[PDB]
Amino acid sequence: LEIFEYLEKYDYEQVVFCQDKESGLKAIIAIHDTTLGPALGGTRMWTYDSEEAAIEDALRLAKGMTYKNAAAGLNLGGAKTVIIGDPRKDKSEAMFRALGRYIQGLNGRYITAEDVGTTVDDMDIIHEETDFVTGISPPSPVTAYGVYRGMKAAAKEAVGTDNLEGKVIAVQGVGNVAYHLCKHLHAEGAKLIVTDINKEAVQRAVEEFGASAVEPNEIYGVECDIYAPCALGATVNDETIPQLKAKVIAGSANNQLKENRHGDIIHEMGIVYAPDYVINAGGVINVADELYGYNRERALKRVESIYDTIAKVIEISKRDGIATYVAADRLAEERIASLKNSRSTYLRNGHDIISR
Amino acid sequence: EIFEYLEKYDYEQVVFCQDKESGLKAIIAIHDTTLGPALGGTRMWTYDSEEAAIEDALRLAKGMTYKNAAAGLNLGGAKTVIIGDPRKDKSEAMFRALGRYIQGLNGRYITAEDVGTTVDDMDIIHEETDFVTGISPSSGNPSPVTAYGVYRGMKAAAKEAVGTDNLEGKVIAVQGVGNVAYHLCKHLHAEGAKLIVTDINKEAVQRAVEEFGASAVEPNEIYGVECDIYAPCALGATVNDETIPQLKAKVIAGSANNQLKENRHGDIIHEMGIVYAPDYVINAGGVINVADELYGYNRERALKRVESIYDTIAKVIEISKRDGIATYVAADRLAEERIASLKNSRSTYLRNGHDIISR
Ligand SMILES: NC(=O)c1ccc[n+]([C@@H]2O[C@H](COP(=O)([O-])OP(=O)(O)OC[C@H]3O[C@@H](n4cnc5c(N)ncnc54)[C@H](O)[C@@H]3O)[C@@H](O)[C@H]2O)c1
Ligand SMILES: NC(=O)c1ccc[n+]([C@@H]2O[C@H](COP(=O)([O-])OP(=O)(O)OC[C@H]3O[C@@H](n4cnc5c(N)ncnc54)[C@H](O)[C@@H]3O)[C@@H](O)[C@H]2O)c1
Repeated sequence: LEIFEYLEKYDYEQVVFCQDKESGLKAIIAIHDTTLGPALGGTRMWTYDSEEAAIEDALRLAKGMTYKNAAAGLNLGGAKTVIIGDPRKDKSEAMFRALGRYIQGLNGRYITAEDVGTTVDDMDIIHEETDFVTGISPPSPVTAYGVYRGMKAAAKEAVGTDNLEGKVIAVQGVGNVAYHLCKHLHAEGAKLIVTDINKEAVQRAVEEFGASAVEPNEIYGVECDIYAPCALGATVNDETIPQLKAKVIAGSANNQLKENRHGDIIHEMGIVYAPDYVINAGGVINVADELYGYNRERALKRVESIYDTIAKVIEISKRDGIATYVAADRLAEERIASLKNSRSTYLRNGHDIISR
Repeated sequence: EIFEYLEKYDYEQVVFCQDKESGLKAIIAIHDTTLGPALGGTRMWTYDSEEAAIEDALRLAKGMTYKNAAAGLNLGGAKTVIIGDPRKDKSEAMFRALGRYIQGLNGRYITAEDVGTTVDDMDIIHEETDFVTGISPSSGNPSPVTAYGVYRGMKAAAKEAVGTDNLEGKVIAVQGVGNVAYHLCKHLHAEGAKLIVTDINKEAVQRAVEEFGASAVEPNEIYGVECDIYAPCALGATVNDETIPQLKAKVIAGSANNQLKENRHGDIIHEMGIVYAPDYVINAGGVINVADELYGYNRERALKRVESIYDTIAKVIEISKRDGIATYVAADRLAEERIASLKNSRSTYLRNGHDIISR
């Protein structure tokens, strides 16, 4: 790969390759931006096609977080750690003890947490070497509650009222998040239509909150007024968009849009898309509140705020006549840049999340 | 395939650093921090391709690990490679940015000058961090020390091949009269030695002929000159299949890096009875100086660790017989043994532990 060219393109800050032989650790800490403060991003551990793909993923996801964290109104930049390995096989104490040290070797530029293929017990070993790590002491139900709120503000644009009574919701997946979402939804007298590749998981959902069950590859064309992807990404492509009955999309899934283009057209069909990385923010917003020093109430109230973040993204989608994801991209950028100026005053006793 | 190369020689980190406003593209390679903070200079050169820049970084860092170890420093191996034309691409912003990234490593990496970086460069880096050495406005020389470093290294080499550590009456082929080579000659001449000097700057040669009553040879010829010691103080890979059979001296000892063009050239020189003072043990003087800058500079103690080079070569010479292996291999093992020996002897717990950073 031609790394530095990619870095100078989106003005990434650092890509930190870490290797301990005794453990066999091969980790890439990508840091895109630290303007708002320490880069927060999880440790992903997956088996990769090739080293080139691992580096690509790292950078992709970090540049991601920069925007999630910005829009969620956190004081944190964008980063993500990718370990190359089979989480089922290649993990050790040494592995996480080593990475921990490398993370303290960055002295607060990077803060990690769990992602795909890392337990808490993992972070707990990392915690032995450093405090630049979160999600160890009291995340799916919060993410889910995050959507519950996000859905309402989305409903209020395309529906006129933030009430969900009479609205039909197609809930794709009954995963850890989706399950907890449903509870909250149908207990406001909306109508739930559920689907999943684990059919027993579906049955729990139909039985508990009176949903209709549908085959995985039907959920799009179901007569429904809102769509909630909580299983798979790139679920909003040329094949599913014309199948779609709903006038509102809002779910937990990442990369809901298969290409940038699909957002642009959905806008012009009158369909109101709550952008992925604004909604699922709930989970991050929680581990983020862990660092300031956890408070259950205040934590949830910044999660509750997702409503208003969507509402503002919705507003700008009209006020500028652009797809909701583009408004969201700009909401973040505007924040990052606005503070960059407003904070460029000197203090010798400066304050950040690390000064807890 | 980076990670494979890293896991091969158990490198620790490769830190890619980029600030767009300055255009900085820097690779801080860190091979080992066993003995403590990795010390290594910032090189700034124009590179064929990004692949070659990463390769260089790793090469040079893995280098320092061993130089620092053998020189008896409490420092690991690192090197920073900026991709750029030092003549064109430099800015305050560039070095202000890199400085921050270096403080972003909080004492794992300590930088200094190398090819394509001024002190004024380090002075801008110093604005952002103290993990940096060779600051002249504040302080080394540092060429004459490197040179004195060789003077001592050459003596122990002479005593092995030639029988006495005196250089009186010995003829010395000094390839290059650079800033180091000159000051080496200064010591040599004033110990009753005889110099055969060569250089692409013919005025630099004239200074040497005039000041040390020295002989001169055309650049191409310095190898086959009838002389007792060969001292490469200009270019590396000067000990290749071309020059080794041309070589009349029984001792090689100079300031130049990568004196051996390939590993094998060391192996054969051993069996010809030529006594090679290995590059990274002899020229250590310069590092050993900026290294003493951090503990807090002390002219006497600084030089006395440089003086020690005599004994480091002598030990490398000893092991070259006691195990029957080329002097560079003995040097590689001298370092390894030290790194590993201390790794054990220091694995006792202290909460109030002491390192060069706790000066
Ligand atoms: N957990 C969080 O905080 C969070 C935040 C960001 C990411 N996400 C996103 O949300 C999901 C993770 O939530 P989770 O951990 O609760 O879910 P999960 O991984 O526990 O469950 C996902 C469900 O998707 C179903 N599924 C897979 N393919 C399907 C298909 N083609 N059609 C229908 N169902 C299918 C599976 O059967 C499974 O039950 C992912 O899409 C992820 O990208 C969640
Ligand atoms: N200065 C130090 O502390 C130090 C320590 C480590 C590295 N070195 C080594 O020393 C070498 C130079 O030391 P310096 O910085 O004192 O020198 P310098 O750069 O000040 O001078 C180099 C000299 O080499 C001569 N030269 C170049 N190519 C030549 C050739 N083909 N034939 C003959 N002469 C030639 C030039 O005319 C010039 O006078 C470097 O190549 C490096 O390997 C020096």
